[PDB]
Amino acid sequence: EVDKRREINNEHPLLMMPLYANGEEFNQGKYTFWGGDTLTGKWENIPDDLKPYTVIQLHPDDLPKRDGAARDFYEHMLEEAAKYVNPKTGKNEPIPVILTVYTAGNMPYYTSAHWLSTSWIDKMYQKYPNLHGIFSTASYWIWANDIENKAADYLKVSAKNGGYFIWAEQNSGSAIEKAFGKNGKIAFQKSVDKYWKNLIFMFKNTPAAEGNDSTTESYMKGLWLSNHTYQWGGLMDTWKWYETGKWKLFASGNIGKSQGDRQWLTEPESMLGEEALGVYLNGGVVYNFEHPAYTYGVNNKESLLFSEVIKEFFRYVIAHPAPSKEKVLEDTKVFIHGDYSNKGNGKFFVNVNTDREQTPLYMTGRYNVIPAIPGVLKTDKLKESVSSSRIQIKEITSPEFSSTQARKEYLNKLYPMNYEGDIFAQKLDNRWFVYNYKVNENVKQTGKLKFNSLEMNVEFEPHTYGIFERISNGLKVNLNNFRTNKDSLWSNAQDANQAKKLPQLTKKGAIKWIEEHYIKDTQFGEKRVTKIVLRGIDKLPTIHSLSGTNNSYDQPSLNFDQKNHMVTITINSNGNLEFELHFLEH
Ligand SMILES: CC(=O)N[C@@H]1[C@@H](O)[C@H](O[C@@H]2O[C@H](CO)[C@H](O)[C@H](O[C@H]3O[C@H](CO)[C@H](O)[C@H](O)[C@H]3NC(C)=O)[C@H]2O[C@@H]2O[C@@H](C)[C@@H](O)[C@@H](O)[C@@H]2O)[C@@H](CO)O[C@H]1O
Repeated sequence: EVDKRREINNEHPLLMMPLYANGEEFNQGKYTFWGGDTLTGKWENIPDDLKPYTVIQLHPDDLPKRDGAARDFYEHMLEEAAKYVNPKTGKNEPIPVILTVYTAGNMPYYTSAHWLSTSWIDKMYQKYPNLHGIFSTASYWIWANDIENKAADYLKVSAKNGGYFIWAEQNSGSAIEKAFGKNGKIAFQKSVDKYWKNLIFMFKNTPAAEGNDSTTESYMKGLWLSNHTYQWGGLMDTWKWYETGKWKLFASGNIGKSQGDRQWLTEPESMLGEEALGVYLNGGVVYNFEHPAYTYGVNNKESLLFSEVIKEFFRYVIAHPAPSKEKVLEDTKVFIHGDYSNKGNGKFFVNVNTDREQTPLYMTGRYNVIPAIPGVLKTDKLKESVSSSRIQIKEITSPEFSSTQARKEYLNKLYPMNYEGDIFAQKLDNRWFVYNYKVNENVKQTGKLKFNSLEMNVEFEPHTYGIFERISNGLKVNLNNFRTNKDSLWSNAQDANQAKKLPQLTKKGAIKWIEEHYIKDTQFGEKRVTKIVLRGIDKLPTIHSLSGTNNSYDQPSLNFDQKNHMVTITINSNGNLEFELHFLEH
């Protein structure tokens, strides 16, 4: 083994920072990115505490589809990255980079990436110590003839150089199963046997109308636990709103895939944190997002979605490392072996732990994410682990998995009910993680959680998550319900028929909208109410270390009921929020 160029694990998670090449400007002789970020400017803006855990991911987007274009653009940017000087210290501090080398099956009618040879990749790895990895993304919809053969070469060239091959894919058309050899293309399967320690496999939740979120995430977790990948994670994509045909928040009717650039702006900001929790809580450590202009920012400035949700969530997973592989293994009661493509794909988990076919969220944390691997793989390395002796490994074709009812009856016997209420909640150590799982319906949810004898009841509106940690002196609270008002994008349309017919915002139009109406002059959402009730409390709790999104919260209200040893906490806010409550139990 060659020394790894960087660590990627629970203590060293990874936030990929995408920069998409502007092909139109490249034709004019300029080296720029859609949305106006610059490589140096973006890197500089990244908070210093995050720099060790973030990597610039270059993407060739609409560069000319012919030989030389992607090489030219990439070499220019690798040179900029390599030569970077920190203006504070005057020292050359090479910017870490990942190159997108494969996308859309590398078809010459789809991407300039077609003309990036494995030879050239090897050359860049050898020239640039700051090239930490290469990235393949979104070929599920165009599963090219030699995709597995090329993936094998990408993994091997990365291992040769101590870099990572990172592959983001969704299980549409059995993609994950095919990648590992379901249909007889076994080159990547064999490559993985040798080189898995240099592989990161991620979901890509874009094609949301096909409902493969839960099954793909289950595979990513299972591949990791079974040593088919070094780590895992997810690319969470606001374009899911477009794929599923949604429009104005909470509105009636479906507009189909008709208003792309309005649609990728509309997903509630806090809902990205809800999606990301599914990665974190299940031991994933790699995060990436689209659309980049909304999820990260423009013009070397952080979008509010980035500043108030993603940055804060990512800081949380650095401060509180995800459960280790050993820990997740010890917690796993059931491990599925087989092809979800043969068992309804995403439907497998509907009314088990998802509330509908088309969602990136879960309705219960009772089973967390049940890990799986495709039928083509073996569970040999899984069973060899010291930590896997108590797992029931089950074929997906087992009677226990034959129907929705059978799945719950089987799982319920192994995963006890550990909270009450129709809401998402999952517990790790002394922390309850809670969210409202409604996607596009304005419905409050309630749950009853316990820390031993201490009872905590919560009431959450949609697009609200909380993390509640029992500390020696009380409770630490992290709350995020940040959701700005996107109604202006859907102006002039009273119903779905009118919305579908709106003039296209366009890619350039949406970038402009971000600049003029999101980065500044933001239409903030209304403050909304969260209730927390604690029962089993000695005296009126005190509040400490209160902070959150500027101008986004009223002072929390505490109402202590002496006779009933309980407090009702009422919060009115729209943003991220943090505080401690100090109290003793009664
Ligand atoms: C031939 C064809 O139409 N192929 C489609 C894929 O490109 C789709 O992939 C992504 O889908 C999104 C819609 O759900 C969207 O089209 C996205 O590209 C757009 O957004 C990115 C940033 O998020 C860039 O700005 C692109 O320039 C822009 N393109 C357009 C036409 O508006 C697609 O993602 C990009 O392309 C894929 C191939 C990868 O390279 C990604 O990394 C890129 O971000 C796919 C969705 O399921 O559907 C296919 O039909």
